[PDB]
Amino acid sequence: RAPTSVNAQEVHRWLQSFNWDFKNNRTKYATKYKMANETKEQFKLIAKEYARMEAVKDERQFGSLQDALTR
Amino acid sequence: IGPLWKGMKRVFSDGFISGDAVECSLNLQLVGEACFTNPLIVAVTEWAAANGDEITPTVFLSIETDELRHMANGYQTVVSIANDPASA
Amino acid sequence: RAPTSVNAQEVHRWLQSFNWDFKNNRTKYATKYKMANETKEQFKLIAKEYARMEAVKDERQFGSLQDALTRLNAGVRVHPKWNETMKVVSNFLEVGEYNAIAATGMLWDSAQAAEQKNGYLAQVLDEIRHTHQCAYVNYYFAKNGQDPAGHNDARRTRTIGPLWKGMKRVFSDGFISGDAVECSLNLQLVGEACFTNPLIVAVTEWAAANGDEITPTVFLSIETDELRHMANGYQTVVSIANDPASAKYLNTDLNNAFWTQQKYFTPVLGMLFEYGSKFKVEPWVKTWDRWVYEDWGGIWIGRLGKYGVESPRSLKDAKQDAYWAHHDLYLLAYALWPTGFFRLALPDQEEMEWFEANYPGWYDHYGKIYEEWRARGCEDPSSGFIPLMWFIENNHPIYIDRVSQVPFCPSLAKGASTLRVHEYNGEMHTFSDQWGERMWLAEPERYECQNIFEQYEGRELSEVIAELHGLRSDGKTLIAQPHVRGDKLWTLDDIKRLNCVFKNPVKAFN
Amino acid sequence: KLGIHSNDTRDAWVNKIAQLNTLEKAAEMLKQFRMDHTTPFRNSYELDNDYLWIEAKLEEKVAVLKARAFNEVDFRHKTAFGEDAKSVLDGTVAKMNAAKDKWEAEKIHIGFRQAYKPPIMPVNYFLDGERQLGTRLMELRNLNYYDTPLEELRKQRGVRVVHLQS
Amino acid sequence: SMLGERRRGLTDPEMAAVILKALPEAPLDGNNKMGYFVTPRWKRLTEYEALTVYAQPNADWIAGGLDWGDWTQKFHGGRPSWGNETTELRTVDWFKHRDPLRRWHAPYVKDKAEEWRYTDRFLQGYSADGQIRAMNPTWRDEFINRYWGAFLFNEYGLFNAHSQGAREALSDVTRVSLAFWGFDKIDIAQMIQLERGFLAKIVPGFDESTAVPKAEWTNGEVYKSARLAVEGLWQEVFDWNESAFSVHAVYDALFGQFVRREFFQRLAPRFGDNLTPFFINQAQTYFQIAKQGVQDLYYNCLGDDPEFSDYNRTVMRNWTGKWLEPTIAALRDFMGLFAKLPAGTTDKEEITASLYRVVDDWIEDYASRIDFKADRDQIVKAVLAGLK
Amino acid sequence: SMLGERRRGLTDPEMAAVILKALPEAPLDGNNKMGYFVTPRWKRLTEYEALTVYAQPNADWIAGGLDWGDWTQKFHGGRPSWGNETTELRTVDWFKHRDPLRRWHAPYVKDKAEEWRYTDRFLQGYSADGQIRAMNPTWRDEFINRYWGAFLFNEYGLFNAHSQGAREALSDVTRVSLAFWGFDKIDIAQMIQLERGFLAKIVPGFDESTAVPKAEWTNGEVYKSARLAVEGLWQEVFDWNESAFSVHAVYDALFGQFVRREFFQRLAPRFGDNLTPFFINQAQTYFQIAKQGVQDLYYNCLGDDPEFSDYNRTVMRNWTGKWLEPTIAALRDFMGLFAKLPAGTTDKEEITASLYRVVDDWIEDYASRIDFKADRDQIVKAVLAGLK
Ligand SMILES: [Ca+2]
Ligand SMILES: [Ca+2]
Ligand SMILES: [Ca+2]
Ligand SMILES: [Fe+3]
Ligand SMILES: [Fe+3]
Ligand SMILES: [Fe+3]
Repeated sequence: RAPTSVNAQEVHRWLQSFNWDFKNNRTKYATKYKMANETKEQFKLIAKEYARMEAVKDERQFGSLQDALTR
Repeated sequence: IGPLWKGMKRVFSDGFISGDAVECSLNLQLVGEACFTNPLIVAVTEWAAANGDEITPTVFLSIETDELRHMANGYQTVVSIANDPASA
Repeated sequence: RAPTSVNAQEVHRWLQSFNWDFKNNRTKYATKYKMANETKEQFKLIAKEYARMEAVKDERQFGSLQDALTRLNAGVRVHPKWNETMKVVSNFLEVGEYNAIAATGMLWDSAQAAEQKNGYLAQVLDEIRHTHQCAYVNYYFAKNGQDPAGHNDARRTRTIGPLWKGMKRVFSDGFISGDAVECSLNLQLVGEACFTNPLIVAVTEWAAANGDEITPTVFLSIETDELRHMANGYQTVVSIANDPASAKYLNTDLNNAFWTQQKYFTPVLGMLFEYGSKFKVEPWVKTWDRWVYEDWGGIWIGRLGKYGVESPRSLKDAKQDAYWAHHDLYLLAYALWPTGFFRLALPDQEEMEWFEANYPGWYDHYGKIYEEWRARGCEDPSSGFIPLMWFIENNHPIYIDRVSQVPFCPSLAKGASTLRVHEYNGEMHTFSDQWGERMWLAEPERYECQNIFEQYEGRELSEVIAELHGLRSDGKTLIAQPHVRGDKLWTLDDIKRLNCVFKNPVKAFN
Repeated sequence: KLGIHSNDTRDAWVNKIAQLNTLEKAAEMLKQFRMDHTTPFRNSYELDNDYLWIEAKLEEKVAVLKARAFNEVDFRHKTAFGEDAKSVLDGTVAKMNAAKDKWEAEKIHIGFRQAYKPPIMPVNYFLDGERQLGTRLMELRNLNYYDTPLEELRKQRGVRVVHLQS
Repeated sequence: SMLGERRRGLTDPEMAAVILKALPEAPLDGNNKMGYFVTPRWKRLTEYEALTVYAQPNADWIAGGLDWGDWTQKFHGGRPSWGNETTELRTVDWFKHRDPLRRWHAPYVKDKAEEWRYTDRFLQGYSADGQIRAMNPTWRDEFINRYWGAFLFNEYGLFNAHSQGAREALSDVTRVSLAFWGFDKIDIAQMIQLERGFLAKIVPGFDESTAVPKAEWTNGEVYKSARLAVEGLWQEVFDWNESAFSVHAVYDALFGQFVRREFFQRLAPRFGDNLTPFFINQAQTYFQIAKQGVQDLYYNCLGDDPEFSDYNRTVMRNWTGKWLEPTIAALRDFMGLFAKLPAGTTDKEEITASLYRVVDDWIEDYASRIDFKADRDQIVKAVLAGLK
Repeated sequence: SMLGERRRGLTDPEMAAVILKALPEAPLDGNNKMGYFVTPRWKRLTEYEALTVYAQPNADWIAGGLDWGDWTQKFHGGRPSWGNETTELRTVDWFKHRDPLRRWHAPYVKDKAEEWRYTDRFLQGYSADGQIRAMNPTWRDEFINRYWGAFLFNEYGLFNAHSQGAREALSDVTRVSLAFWGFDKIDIAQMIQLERGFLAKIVPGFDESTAVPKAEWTNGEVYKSARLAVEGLWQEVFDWNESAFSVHAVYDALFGQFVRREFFQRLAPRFGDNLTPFFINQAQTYFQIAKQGVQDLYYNCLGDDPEFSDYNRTVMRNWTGKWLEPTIAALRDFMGLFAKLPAGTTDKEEITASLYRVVDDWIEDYASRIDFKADRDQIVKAVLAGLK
């Protein structure tokens, strides 16, 4: 019964399998190129961890602005 | 009212969304962001500090922290089409 | 299905009913008072909402410190003298904040009304917050400032010096040792309402004036919590006002609390302000009169007049002794500079003018002495001179008040000079005033604090400093210094060569 | 070897304490120590700079021995000397409530601490006593606290006035 | 004015120039780490440790203190501001404890504030989604309003049991942990009332008054022995460690865990109640957070003390035996609540299995740590006698 | 160096002196309120509006625009960067929309960040408290891993349906709301996976791979019509408003609200599962959040447009009927899932009560708004016919 959890990476691990193939599963915009459907992204983020890392930046920023800088 | 605004819209509005998605990607991430915005944001904070502005550095430096990821998207856009014969 | 929720006041409405009756539902602490079972509180908070409002303040505070202030190099661009003052101001206040935690835990135990208990509880949490905030100032200045020594280890290096002992009297033991009501007076009715609330603000002023924007950021945040604590102290008097014992003991406990706090802060605060700064904000004398007399001693205390509360009977003597007290004390702190955890400086020419201007007769007494010490080479390591030596050569013994722990030199002081020496059951005791003397005579067992001369008797100065880690990271240079310049810092060897051996000044009496 | 935190005096007592191997011996030594070195009524001030620390080391030994000697019930309810803690508490409180003045009162409270401070008496009973005894002591002491002049108070306390300056 | 009258030394040209002129070429010491002398529990000194350890000005005569000499002002009679006499436990250093969650004030209120806002969002989405429709009326008006309601007084009493420790704890790290353990208890009691108040808003006729839950607690049978135990832990215990240890390592670990997890959390869902489980999730997270701290203080630091390990275990075993009886009695009276449920809700086997889960977790997380010889079937059999 | 080499105009004596000397005695305009020309939706202008309204550089030829002229660069062919041609709906002003929660980026990530951290503490408490013990082995290994997991692809599909709107939205306020509706959807999909990953850590044999749950979604019978409906709303709709309206005010309001609430949430507890409900609470809090926005845009703004009220309602009534059928079909195929539930779990009476709750709510929140007279009985019966 040791405290346990799951991080963004452990979830993003299966993100690529989220999309499934079918009929009109294609871009709606004119283009001359074809982007590989197996392309990967460098940062393994999920909506919740993304929010957290940005909220932390916001804290500092708005904190400096509303407090010290205004003083 | 002014003429300088028109050109801004051309590079940072219409140049970002009107045309082949890949061309828009190049205008935005490959050139705009990688070549201009990334360095620009930092330069602005430098000129700002020299002129007494500590507000802009506080905000713009935080914006800067996010650019690394956008650089990747642009870089990944070219990698995504590098195999399609249309690329060359 | 209209989106709805519940707020703090909606839950607090029933908080008073949380407590129930049972035989042993009573305070575990000794007291002469009975707090009313139906006493209520001023603010309707619950744990969750308390946390939220404090968390909001923390974000602005830490955001300012970690971001803009750091980019501005605010930890460095402060006057050397003020960097030293904050080592003392922040660490000493830290202990007051810390003891206030235990103090309010004890008041919470005393209160029988759920609402009054809750008011105290919110303070217990606030005092933990304040301890951690004061700690952060030292932590920040140690990390980013011009001299980390003292900022980085005050919790152990403060034990070397005499100024620390008195601090524990008013802001440590005075807050938790005695009748819960007596403690509430020392902490809230007098401690905060009279000195802390105005002091915290005053500190941010002197700080800003000397280039310090770190302290204003943290202390202004601390200040936002004081209102609630003021109400706790006020509600303390209300809860015990309708009790027969109140009319019999309240004023006595208040007068003692008042003298206790004033005896230490009157000279120490004024000293840190005027002598621990470059740019002056206001003369301590006028700052004091406004705080102690006008604001507190008249307006704030007058309101509680309908509860039997009267103006302290020692108030008049406190005033007569205030004017010169801080000036008298700096002479001693500087003379004993090797026992500190901070760097001190002689008043500069511009400062002496300011002092003479605001305190006529300052030059003829203190000014000349400082000029003499400079000539003797008090700032230079190779001089082999420490101001203490001057007190010896001129037969000016320095005593320690057995009750307040405040050092005093009766033969030299311009303010009070009434030394009282008693012998009781094989021990000698030295007092500086008639109020503390009564305290000891009436309650001998409450005041047995050994002073630095008693503990250090027969010890060579450098040995005490070395044993108590009063050295910088090089293991040779002293933390304390007699000047605030960057070069020619005294080493332990410079002190050892002085071959200064402590002696208990009271042993001369037969 | 003379120091603040470590010195020959403290070393000598550590050795003395290491030789107290039975509860009764150790408990008696602790009580004797408190009579000789604590409170303003101590028999002497010779160990003023080290008694607080020495007393705690002595307490440590008495505690460890008591826990090994007493069964669970006695550890909770009896003093190191085998007295019923509740009886001692009620008895001392009774005397306190019968005290005629603040002078008799301070003797009772101070004496109680010297003789029964943990690990002699279980902490629950001792602090319950602190609560009750301290209340009465304060009530007697704070009544007309300023009426007696210093000249006369010095005489009541029984101090020897060595030097007076005005 | 736009610029104001107060000149600041950081930005004022003249003042800043004076300040910069007096500055040294470089820092007067390269050791820029506050608390560098503190022995780190983990790889490197933490912000938690630096800001907390040694804040308490103890002298060396209180194990681990760095100061010297007596206190400046003591209680009438002579009792010290803080002293060894306030607890039976002994140690080589009262400053060894470390909250495994490293909670100092800032992180503590940050997390609780997040939970407060999450809670507000939850209730708004719960009421807007009309989930109250699927909740069984009897369970809502009887078991949640009266019995879950009465339990608030249990948590409130445990909160108060911490008041003396707040005043007497012998070190900063222990004071802060104890304070947070206690504050989380009052929070839970207030969340129980918060739920009742929320129900009074979205359910016509639901009375949020505490009169009923309070009458149940003060005069009912189901919580009679629980109340007697709580009254004791709170007001008959003067030893700050006996209090904290007995509350968390005996009473709340057995009685509290049973009520919150094996009764309300286990049965609430069966009556269409997804509301109470939300608040119980919080209480359980708080319980598990406190457990880490309690284990570190009593087992890691005291029960395993290199000098007083044997002594401290003897004392804690004593306390466990002392408080296990009143705790069993509390669980025994609580068994009476099962007869109030609608037939078919649960049965003797489920109740027994749930009791064994609580007893087994207790033996593992607490009893075994001090070699207390607990007999699980004997404990369960004593409790089951309360089933009507 | 201690001072650094870079001089700052705010603190450098020389530079600051020059700056101070150039400042005016007072502000050159007393109107220090940014966005003062924006029409407040409430009493006073909010930070949300000031920072968002009119950020989009539309010219006056796009209802509401403040700029003039054509775009500077268009698509090959002449298609404008943004134009009235990307959606059937018309309005007097595309900037009228106002998110009732007034969410701009800052408040949005703050709330979600708190939930992320709350979630982490929850799982750490859940595990340490061993609450998994009361979890029915069948339910978790078959209904969560396969059917709950497969639903993630449903949310993931609705998420992607927002991509075109992210590009075509005709105003800032609508673009921000849209982006948040879709972002919350991907969050839900990722939370389904997270729960499965959590189970894998506390349940020895549990496999977190999406292999199983994916095969089901792709080649299954329960969600067959679901997937087909999703693929349509996403890759067959080229109108950003039809996509947002149909997805939120039709398909997810019916099928989604039933699958999430009336099935997994309504039954998870019955099998000793408080884990899945924890996350569904989020999906539902998120659903209720997006709903307030969807209502303000399509009803309060477009539906009640001073000039296109009738026209728009006609377009939405049309869209409703268009997707109401594919949705009802998605539900039918979902009915066949109950047959896989252990006999006795639920009867056709409940299944009917829940169905009506969803349909009724849908009518009170959406249908009645655009006057799309729908028959509750006919719908329920049409779906109920799926019960295999
Ligand atoms: Ca003599
Ligand atoms: Ca009974
Ligand atoms: Ca059965
Ligand atoms: Fe970018
Ligand atoms: Fe404070
Ligand atoms: Fe305060």
